[PDB]
Amino acid sequence: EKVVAEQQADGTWLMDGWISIRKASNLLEHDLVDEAERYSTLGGYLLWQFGYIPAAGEQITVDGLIFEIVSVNKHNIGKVRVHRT
Amino acid sequence: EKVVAEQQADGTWLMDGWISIRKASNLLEHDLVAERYSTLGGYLLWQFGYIPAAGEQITVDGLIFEIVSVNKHNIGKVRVHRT
Repeated sequence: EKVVAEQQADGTWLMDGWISIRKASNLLEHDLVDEAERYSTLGGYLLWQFGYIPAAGEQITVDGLIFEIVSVNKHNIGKVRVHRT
Repeated sequence: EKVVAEQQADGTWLMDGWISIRKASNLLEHDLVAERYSTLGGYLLWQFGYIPAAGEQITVDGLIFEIVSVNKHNIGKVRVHRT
């Protein structure tokens, strides 16, 4: 009954950390999926990218996508902003 | 200065999550050597597949890793023993 992913008019996405990495990849039109299945959700993917629990504002750029941490909770990354470039 | 790894007489290790996976691998005599510059805390995040809670454990390759604490930035202290 709740929102996992939303896209603004300007094309930016706000996505929940528990979205599957395949769904994130599909929506962002970029294959983020690990061959060896080390991560399964967008939050898991980012935790793997950082190798620690990031703060708000930290970002990773992957193949021209910027992933900005918006919130983090006790069990996963929370809200992630994603935009190109 | 601050202690990154401690062993007890019964063979169990208490390690900081920031400890390198290289050092952990060496101390535990187990090839966890993860992406190699990885840390123990980073390794355990992807083993669990979420940020775990105090008292959770996971068994990987004949080693039991128990989360003792977790802070804002990484897994805090980890307790490791065999089998």
